[PDB]
Amino acid sequence: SGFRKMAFPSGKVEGCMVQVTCGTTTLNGLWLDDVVYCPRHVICTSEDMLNPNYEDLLIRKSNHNFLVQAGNVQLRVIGHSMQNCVLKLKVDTANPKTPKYKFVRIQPGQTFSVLACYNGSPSGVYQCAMRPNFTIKGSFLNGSCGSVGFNIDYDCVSFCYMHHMELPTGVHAGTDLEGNFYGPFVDRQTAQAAGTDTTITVNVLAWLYAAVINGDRWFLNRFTTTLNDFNLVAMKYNYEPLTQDHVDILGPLSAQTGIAVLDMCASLKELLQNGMNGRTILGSALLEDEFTPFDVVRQCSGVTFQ
Amino acid sequence: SGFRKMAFPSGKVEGCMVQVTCGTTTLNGLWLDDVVYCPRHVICTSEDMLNPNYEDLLIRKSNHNFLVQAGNVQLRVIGHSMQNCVLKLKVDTANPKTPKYKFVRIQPGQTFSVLACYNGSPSGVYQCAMRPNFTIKGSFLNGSCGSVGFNIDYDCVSFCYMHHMELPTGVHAGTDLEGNFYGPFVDRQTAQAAGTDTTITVNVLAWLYAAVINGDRWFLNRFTTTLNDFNLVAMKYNYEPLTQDHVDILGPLSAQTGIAVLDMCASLKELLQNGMNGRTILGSALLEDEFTPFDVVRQCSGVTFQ
Ligand SMILES: *C(=N)[C@H](C[C@@H]1CCNC1=O)NC(=O)[C@H](CC1CCCCC1)NC(=O)[C@@H](NC(=O)C(F)(F)F)[C@@H](C)OC(C)(C)C
Ligand SMILES: *C(=N)[C@H](C[C@@H]1CCNC1=O)NC(=O)[C@H](CC1CCCCC1)NC(=O)[C@@H](NC(=O)C(F)(F)F)[C@@H](C)OC(C)(C)C
Repeated sequence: SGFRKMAFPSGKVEGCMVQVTCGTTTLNGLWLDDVVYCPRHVICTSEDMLNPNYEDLLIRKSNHNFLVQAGNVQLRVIGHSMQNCVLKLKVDTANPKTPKYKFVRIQPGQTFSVLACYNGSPSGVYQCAMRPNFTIKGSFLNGSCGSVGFNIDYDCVSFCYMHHMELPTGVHAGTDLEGNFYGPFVDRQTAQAAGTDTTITVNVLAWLYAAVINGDRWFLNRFTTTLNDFNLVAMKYNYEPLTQDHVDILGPLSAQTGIAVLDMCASLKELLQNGMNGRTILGSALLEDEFTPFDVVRQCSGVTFQ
Repeated sequence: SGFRKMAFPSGKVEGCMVQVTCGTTTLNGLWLDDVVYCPRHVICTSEDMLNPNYEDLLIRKSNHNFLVQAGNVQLRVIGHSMQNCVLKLKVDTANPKTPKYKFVRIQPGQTFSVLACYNGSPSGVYQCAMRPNFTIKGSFLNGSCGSVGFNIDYDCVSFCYMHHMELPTGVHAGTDLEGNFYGPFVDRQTAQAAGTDTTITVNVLAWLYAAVINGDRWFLNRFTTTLNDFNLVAMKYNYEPLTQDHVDILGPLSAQTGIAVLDMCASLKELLQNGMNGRTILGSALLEDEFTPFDVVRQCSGVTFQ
């Protein structure tokens, strides 16, 4: 019993974190086999930030311009390449602590775990969602760039995020591990805003199922509703539409609790309409949307990793 | 910017987790040097749970009754000992992934990180506080016993918690790593309840400082109040008294924000009196108390580990 924003154990990822230094700019890199991934804006200078041309910036670099620490050990870069917005620095040493790993590009709504790092040294680990506006409500200070987000699946680290920038609204923007930004953001210091965010409806539903699994049951009703009619209420309250594919993902949870999916939809409808009346679901006074149906099942059933 | 329930990276602790099996009972153990710590109720049987006498239960065991997996590798117990409520199983192999480590017994109010484990395999990592009633609002399923809680301080893992049991109210009880329960709980399957909990006042204050550091500032006032008068309002709302020693710990934060400690006390007083008016502090619709002043400074300043 109990329900926490639970992050994957971060050991597999801690042993891949390294410092990368070009000129006056120090940020984090990720070390897999004999390659170090980091945000390409490490090659920028204080005056190269307004509209940087990374292609000319990078033709002008030689390998020894890249200082890479793995701890107190000094790695040697033997070649560099740019893939979208990430630097791939081929180094002479293969990381022996490389886990089995994949690069995945995740859909808005999925969650991942973030290992926040500074100078190649992990600081902390927390759980994030990729918001519908392809930003993340993260916790990131100066020098946090290059920290990654990831999921673990038995033994494989699916890296899904690298951190690049903080937006004026305080949310965060970055890329998959092939350097494509999530969302329409660019690695330029120009005006960019986050864009209207919505609530991840299917996750709110999965969290309400977690509640039923953990003993809260006050928010239910004998009402039901159609999918069409549910979406009409959702969009008013700035929720994402719920698809039939969402309903199907929420199947196992529906069946474990005996609450039909369109029934939990009627519960949420009433919750959005009437509020929580100053009660709390799972110790939360807000409808929580950063838990996927996978997450709920991982936590309320007890899935491990090797 | 941003503020998350941030757990310490758990790599150092993942490499200490092991499975421990006596008879029909499998639970987690912690492996430091050549010793495996686990809850002593692993030697219990289904009928030995009402008022177990662990001394007679343990004189009757021989070493080979203890099956210890470190992964797919099978450890050999060469001796056993009971220290309070924990088994110390001396094994023939020293754990090579033993970090520098301390056992500390923490005061209510401190927080730690929990690595939830099943069959010796870590499942997830989240951040807990030791509540004033010496329970923890954790997330724990069957077989989670032996999972530890811990803090990291540069390179040293200060283990502070082992998990033993879930209480009827769904909160969790366990011990320090020398086997003394936090609180008045015993490892017996008899009636025990959690006891009235209070809110960790100094932490609520430190979180409000985190808010000021991260841009929220709506909850302040030109009011001030005396310590005496603040405690009078606190105890009404079931908050802990705030001591002068609390005020001093909150010094660095006071000085980083220029909000006198007794001024943030006047802010909280008004917040407890008038509510939040359906606003949110740091994305939270509740006064959050599971962040120590240390935590806020770690996260809003960026402290790392090696
Ligand atoms: C990298 N380590 C760092 C991480 C930032 C710093 C504080 N919190 C973070 O998440 N990233 C940057 O500082 C980054 C610099 C880089 C320069 C070349 C172009 C690509 C980005 N920039 C930012 O995060 C800034 N934001 C923007 O410029 C944006 F366009 F609005 F996104 C950031 C410094 O600006 C404020 C002050 C946070 C609004
Ligand atoms: C150990 N792996 C396990 C972890 C529990 C199971 C589910 N969530 C957890 O945190 N611990 C126990 O099941 C433990 C068994 C042990 C037996 C000998 C005496 C010491 C404890 N017992 C409990 O957590 C039970 N609680 C109690 O008996 C208590 F006295 F109220 F604390 C638990 C199984 O009881 C309910 C059903 C959770 C109320």
